[PDB]
Amino acid sequence: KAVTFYEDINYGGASVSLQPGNYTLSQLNTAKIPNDWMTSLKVPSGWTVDVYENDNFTGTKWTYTSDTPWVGNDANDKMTSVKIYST
Ligand SMILES: [Ca+2]
Ligand SMILES: [Ca+2]
Repeated sequence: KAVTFYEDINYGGASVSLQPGNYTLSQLNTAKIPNDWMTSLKVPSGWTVDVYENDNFTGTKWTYTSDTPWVGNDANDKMTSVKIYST
């Protein structure tokens, strides 16, 4: 299992899956995830996803613990860095 980030609302468009870890903007890009692009994501039960508005896990932080068809108006297309936990 893994966290899957999607380009469009309700899990539409391009997608990219990631294992637990702390990913910076550069690392997201390498994994084929553009900046200000994430709109929805699926999260395994028991996992936690901290999406940060700025690089290096700073700026506003939005947390998700279950499938999310829409991250929210403020959080939409703002993920620049992200921490993923299997806890
Ligand atoms: Ca988008
Ligand atoms: Ca941003």
